[PDB]
Amino acid sequence: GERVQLAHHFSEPEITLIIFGVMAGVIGTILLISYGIRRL
Amino acid sequence: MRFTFPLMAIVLEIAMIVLFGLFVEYIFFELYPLFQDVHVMIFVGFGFLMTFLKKYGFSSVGINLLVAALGLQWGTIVQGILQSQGQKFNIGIKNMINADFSAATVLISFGAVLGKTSPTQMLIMTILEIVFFAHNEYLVSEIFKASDIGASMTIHAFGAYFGLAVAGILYRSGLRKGHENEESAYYSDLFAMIGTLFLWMFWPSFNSAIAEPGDKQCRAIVNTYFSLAACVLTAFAFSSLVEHRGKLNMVHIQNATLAGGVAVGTCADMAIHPFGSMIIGSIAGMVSVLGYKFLTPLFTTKLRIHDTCGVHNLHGLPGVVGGLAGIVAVAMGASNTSMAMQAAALGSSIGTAVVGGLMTGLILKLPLWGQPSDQNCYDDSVYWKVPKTR
Amino acid sequence: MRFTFPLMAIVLEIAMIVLFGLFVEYFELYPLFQDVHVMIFVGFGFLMTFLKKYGFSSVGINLLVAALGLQWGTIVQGILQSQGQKFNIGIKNMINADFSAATVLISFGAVLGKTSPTQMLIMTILEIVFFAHNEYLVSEIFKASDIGASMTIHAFGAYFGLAVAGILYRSGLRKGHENEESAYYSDLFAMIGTLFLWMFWPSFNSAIAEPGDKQCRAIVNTYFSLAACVLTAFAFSSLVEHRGKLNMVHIQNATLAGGVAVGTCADMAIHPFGSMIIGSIAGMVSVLGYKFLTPLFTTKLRIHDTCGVHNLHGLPGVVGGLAGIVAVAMGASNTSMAMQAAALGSSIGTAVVGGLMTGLILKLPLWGQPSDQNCYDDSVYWKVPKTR
Amino acid sequence: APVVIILIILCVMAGIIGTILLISYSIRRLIKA
Amino acid sequence: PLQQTGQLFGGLVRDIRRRYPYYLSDITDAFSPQVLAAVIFIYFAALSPAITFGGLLGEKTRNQMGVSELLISTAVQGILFALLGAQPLLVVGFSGPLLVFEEAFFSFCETNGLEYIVGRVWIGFWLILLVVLVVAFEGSFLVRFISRYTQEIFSFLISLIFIYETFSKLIKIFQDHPLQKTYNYNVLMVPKPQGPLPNTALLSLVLMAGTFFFAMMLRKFKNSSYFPGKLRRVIGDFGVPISILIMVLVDFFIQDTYTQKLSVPDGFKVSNSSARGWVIHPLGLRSEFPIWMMFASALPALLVFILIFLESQITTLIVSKPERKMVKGSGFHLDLLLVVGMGGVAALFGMPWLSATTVRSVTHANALTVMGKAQIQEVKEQRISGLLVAVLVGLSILMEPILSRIPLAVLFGIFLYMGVTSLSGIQLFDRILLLFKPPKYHPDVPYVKRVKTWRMHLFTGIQIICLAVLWVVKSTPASLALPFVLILTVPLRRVLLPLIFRNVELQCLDADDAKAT
Ligand SMILES: *[C@@H]1O[C@H](CO)[C@@H](O[C@@H]2O[C@H](CO)[C@@H](O)[C@H](O)[C@H]2NC(C)=O)[C@H](O)[C@H]1NC(C)=O
Ligand SMILES: CC(C)CCC[C@@H](C)[C@H]1CC[C@H]2[C@@H]3CC=C4C[C@@H](O)CC[C@]4(C)[C@H]3CC[C@]12C
Repeated sequence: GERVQLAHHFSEPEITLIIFGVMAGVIGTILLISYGIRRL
Repeated sequence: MRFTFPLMAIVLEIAMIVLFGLFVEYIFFELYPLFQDVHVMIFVGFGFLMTFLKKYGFSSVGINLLVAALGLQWGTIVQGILQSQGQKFNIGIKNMINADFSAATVLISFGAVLGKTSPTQMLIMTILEIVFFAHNEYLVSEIFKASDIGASMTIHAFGAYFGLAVAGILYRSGLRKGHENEESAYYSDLFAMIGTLFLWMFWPSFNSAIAEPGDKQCRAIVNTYFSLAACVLTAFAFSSLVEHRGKLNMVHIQNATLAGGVAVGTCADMAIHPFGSMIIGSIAGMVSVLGYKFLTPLFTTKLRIHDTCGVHNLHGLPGVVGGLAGIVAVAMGASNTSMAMQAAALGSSIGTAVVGGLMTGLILKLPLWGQPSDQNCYDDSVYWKVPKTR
Repeated sequence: MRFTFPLMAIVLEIAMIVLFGLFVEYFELYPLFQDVHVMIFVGFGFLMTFLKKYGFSSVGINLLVAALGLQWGTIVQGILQSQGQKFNIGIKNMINADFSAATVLISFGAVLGKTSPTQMLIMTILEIVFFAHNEYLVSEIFKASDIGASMTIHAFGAYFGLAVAGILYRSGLRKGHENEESAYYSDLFAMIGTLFLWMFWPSFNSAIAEPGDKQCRAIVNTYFSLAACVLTAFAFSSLVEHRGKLNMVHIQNATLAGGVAVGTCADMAIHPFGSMIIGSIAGMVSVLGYKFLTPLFTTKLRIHDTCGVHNLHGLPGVVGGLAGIVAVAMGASNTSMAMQAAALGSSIGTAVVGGLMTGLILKLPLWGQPSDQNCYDDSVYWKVPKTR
Repeated sequence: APVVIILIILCVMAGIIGTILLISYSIRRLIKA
Repeated sequence: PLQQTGQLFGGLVRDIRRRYPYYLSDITDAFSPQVLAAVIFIYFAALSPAITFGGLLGEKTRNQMGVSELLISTAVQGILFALLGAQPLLVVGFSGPLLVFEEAFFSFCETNGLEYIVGRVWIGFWLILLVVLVVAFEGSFLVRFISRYTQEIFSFLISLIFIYETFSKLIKIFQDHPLQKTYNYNVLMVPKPQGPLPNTALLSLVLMAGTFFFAMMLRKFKNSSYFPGKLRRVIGDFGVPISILIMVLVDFFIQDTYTQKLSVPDGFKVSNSSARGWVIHPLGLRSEFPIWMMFASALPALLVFILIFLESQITTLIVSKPERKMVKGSGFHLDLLLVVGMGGVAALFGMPWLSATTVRSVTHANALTVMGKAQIQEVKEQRISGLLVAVLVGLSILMEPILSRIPLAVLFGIFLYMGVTSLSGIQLFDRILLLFKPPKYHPDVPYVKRVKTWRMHLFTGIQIICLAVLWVVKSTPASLALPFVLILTVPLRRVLLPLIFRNVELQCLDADDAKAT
């Protein structure tokens, strides 16, 4: 970064990978729910 | 009539002997290694590069040899006279490297009118073109004081546009659509590859012969080496790109692979960096392949200017690119000397080439030199005893 | 996709330009460099033109592969020398770049006629890395004396090509091919490359030698080794053929084995008689290999060698390595003998491993390999004229 | 360290070629059908 | 193109199957001088808004996002959109509503003591989630309910905004340097003049008038009957570059008088290196980012998604009308996904999200539009123009010596030319002109010969009321509700209008293909 920044447990690649994984899980859950609906 | 060719040749040779007796009197063993390579370039690479025609190998290589042999005697005379200002001068190694550079210019011009001219026309064209080239290069080197050590402007562009002007004056309406003898053969293309490879390998000595010993000569060698290396890759890529079904074309491989060496001539000794030399070579190869694919049909069918070897796409357009690269390198602080003199050298080279080619073609167009008919173009049998078997 | 080759060539050229920008900075060896340059681009280029319908591809792919190879080898060898730092470009860098191109062309000789230009670009890129790492290992870790590069260039390229051709084995081409046949004028053209290699090989073996006694010894040993190798190759070519006929393959290739086998012992004080003995053994081994071992490799071991580059580079390269071991044992050199043996073994092993990996990469049906019917044909990748 | 740099350069070139070929193959399989 | 397949990501692949087969044509069609003239036009037409909006954004956000960040984001998104989008004629860049949202979000973060750039990162993270779901469920099938009514209203409103801002910049130039009897000859020039200067505003007016006049004159010369046809059309395609060159040389030959020039960053560096870097941590830079704001960013993400979606989709509708001879196809689902995803990615890098601006895209399409012997003949549909524009915008920093000699007044005349040429494809503008014409001079078009004059005038007057309301909305602090008010015309067309207009009148007046019902 720039100047002095607070140190976090997760680095920027780690936190963005975690956020992308959570987003992918939410998208997959929504898609599976939509797949279940309109069939039964 | 029947004796015009030997009579003109003997008169020219006696004139050369008299001029050598009048004006010519006798580091060397250092630049001799590089002279040998330029001589091998002049007499083998150009000689066999133009042997791609299936029925014109004999005339190609033999007239190349004759033209270059007379050129090394006439260019020595004219360049020594111009440098010495009419006084007697002594001949050293640099004197015979410049005479092979004049021969190179004349051979580049020969590449444009190949297959459509008589040997007598080639004698006349050599005699006139050496005078025009020597005067233009004296202007560029001494009046303009431009840096053109590899001679992208004084040699390549000059010869290419000189040959274009001569071919324009010597235009044949019957050959605009094409000719049956204007096509390559397998082994003729192999000989053309012999010439191409020799030119490609020995081009660094061609660019670095007159360069100042030390850092500048090494820079010229390295820049030419890597520019040619990049040019081969880009020429192959764009030859596969522009042709039908991605098939490689042998004309592109035989000619456009030398465009990187042609274009890096002006920037040879400058500190343009090897990456800059490779960029110049890549751009020159792309430009040469695109020219061969598109502009040569436009020059032939529309502008009534037929280029047999496509010496425009190899020497003129890469030569103009080299002049522009020299201007940019002067701009970017890569060398001394002004931008204005580089631009003036490029403009004067192109203009003098065009004007001298117009005058030379007008002299050549006279029905006196036994030029072939439209039927007999690109045929060895007009002047040579061709064997029955191939 | 027909756009794979131009796209790959442009990407590789851009990568080379970027690397030369990042890592590269700015004369008595220049004639030797020019001799090596002529060897690399003419001798190897026309030596493989013996095929009647593959001359265009042989010479053009030779030029393209070597042109990419000099730049990529310059970058890789400079990086290995400077430990990842910038380096100046001298005449020695150009000589070593041409040597890397030579190794890649030796490997290309094995799979000639059965590969695409795209496969050749990929093989060049990978083989330069493997060869330069092996050469750095031999030159600086083991510190063996291989001034002529019998082990690091010739054997390495030969066994690299053998491994690549073994992975790229075609079942349809094991019993021969109708296009895998020489012609009269094609052999005449191949003699050009043979003669140029023979004439300029002493500069190949003495380009990077220490100035003084070692360089002169390398020149003289290479010259006399080739002189003996020519006579022995002619004799054995007459011996192994019916009615004493001379086979053009033998005269084209085996006459150059003396330069390969004398490479390790070039700068050593092995005397002209020793160089002549080495060249004679090299010529005999090369002719015997061409006559008997090449069909054995093709039919039984399923390794097809188009130009027979094994009999020219591998067996003479191993002979040169063993000759170096013996010459160190006889006191002709002050190197270690175990280091020479390690250099030979490591060169062979690294060549085999790199060839296996590169051949596995090249077997992917993405690079436009020719069909079994269209092997050894220029019309697959070139515009071929109607007449010969 | 030089070996690391050379492997990194090879990885970059291989990744570029592989990504371009993957995009081309995906576009081809989507377009032909 | 707007039908619902019913398959997950069905509209995405359908747009992929439509334009990507023509990929080889998208490269070969650009080998013409008209494409080069279009590149030269759109380079300025996209760089000058980028510079102005970057300056305003840096002023209003204390340079947390500035000119360099906007230029880099524009270059990256334009390259990716030209190399992947199904409507390459669209121009991607920053817009006014995005600037208003940036101002509002900066004010909200400052009031609540939140980190503005980290909140932007989280909003861009929420943007990727929204557009994946919308494309998967084919949410771009709702665009089919936007008829010529809403399209023409939005286009006319955006053109009016563009022309009004172009004139307001001239008004600002006049106010900064008013016409005075006396002036102070000792005024500091760095970074900007601190007082009124002689001959500044008048010379700027002269340059603007000359630029607009010469652009219009060369556009007319394109359709005139002078010179050989090839040279005439070459000059007409290069009318804007020739006018720009003439006026730039005119300003260059005047040395004493000061004129405001384009200002670019010194190098590829962030506008504020003391605040943030190129990569912003989503967990916070100075202080720990609150957990609640990670979830609370969904509503601003929804607002930004609505803005970008409506802007880009209506722009795509306008630039790809059947009457504009776009015979290669457009992708509604793919381009929206690419735009929102690139915006979300650029948010992670501290760069603004971008959307397809109407004015620049319509100018770009009209620049490649070929007029027959009047009648639109064809459009040079190719990808090279947008890619070159993006590359030149990215390289604008490195070419400071060239851009520093170009006055803003020439760009103002260029903007005026773009605004007056953006009204061509609007039938609302044509009907507005009919309000000042006798009924017998009205053209032979289906919406005039089949509907009574006063009925058509009432239909035009209703639209002007909507235009005036949208103009009121823009000039109010609640300018972020503008897309909703524009949406409200969709109920007006499909519910309220049939009560007072017959079906034949509605079919004639609002026709997707300009047909006679
Ligand atoms: C770059 O950012 C820093 C901090 O984000 C700015 O410094 C602030 O300036 C404002 C204006 O006076 C005041 O709040 C304080 O002086 C500073 N606050 C802090 C927390 O440092 C700086 O002005 C910015 N630079 C530019 C050119 O806008
Ligand atoms: C819509 C997109 C942005 C994803 C949805 C965001 C929500 C559901 C997820 C994504 C990433 C998650 C965070 C990832 C990591 C941490 C660090 C941990 O010590 C506390 C929880 C916390 C802070 C999580 C809270 C919930 C969170 C913000």
